[PDB]
Amino acid sequence: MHSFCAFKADDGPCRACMKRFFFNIFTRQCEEFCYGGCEGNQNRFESLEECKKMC
Amino acid sequence: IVGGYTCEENSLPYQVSLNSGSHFCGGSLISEQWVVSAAHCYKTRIQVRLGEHNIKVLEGNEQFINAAKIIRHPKYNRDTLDNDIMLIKLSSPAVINARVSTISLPTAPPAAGTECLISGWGNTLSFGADYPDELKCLDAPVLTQAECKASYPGKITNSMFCVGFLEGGKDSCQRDAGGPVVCNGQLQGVVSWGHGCAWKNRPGVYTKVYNYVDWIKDTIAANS
Repeated sequence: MHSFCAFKADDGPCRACMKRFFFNIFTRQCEEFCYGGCEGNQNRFESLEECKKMC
Repeated sequence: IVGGYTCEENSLPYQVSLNSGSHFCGGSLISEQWVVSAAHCYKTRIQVRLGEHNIKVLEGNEQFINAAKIIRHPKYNRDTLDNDIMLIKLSSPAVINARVSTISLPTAPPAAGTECLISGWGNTLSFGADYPDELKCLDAPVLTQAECKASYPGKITNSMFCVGFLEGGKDSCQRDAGGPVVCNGQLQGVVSWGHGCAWKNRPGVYTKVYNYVDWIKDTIAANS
């Protein structure tokens, strides 16, 4: 696995809701979340396909 | 908004939403044709929605206006969040009525202990996800700059101030960004950031609109 696939999803400190996807290590599935718009980590993708391809 | 209450319908006619596929941020109507929001809400295409209460069940009295110009503060920095403020010029003036009207710019900066009103469609849970359809409100006081800085060491710039409760339980949250902090009938803050939502000793951090009144007027005039 790419290491970042095992990062905890992080909405970051900003308070937007930008729709993104992360790889959920418990469910082995990509899930939608509100990314706040800044900071966060690389377990963040624009589409389910990018999350599925990377993880 | 965590720990708040549901705003009375159309009781905040200055409250707007930014939309691009979905509701992603708030904003404040400050003139017929201009909205203030946070720079981190920037997108290249935005539909502004005005007069809303329930964002999913439209009454048919709302206004939907595309952003014609979207201008972030030129000293906005995505990493430090310094100068987290942005102006939107609507492609046509909003129709001012009982449900859509402006909020006054501040004539003095916010004083510690002043009671403000914070609003938006953000998450209502600190440790879960519940995104409300109806606009939420929160009364909260301005904190001292010392309490602000102590809560976020090294991170509070001159463009920022804290509003909320050090004990936790009441705060703005994701999807509230860009929305208003109103104190004494004036726009004092823009919802910006915090470490989590409504966590102990991690109050919300807001852009200090007072510091930008001149930039706002210059930008409006230069784009008129």
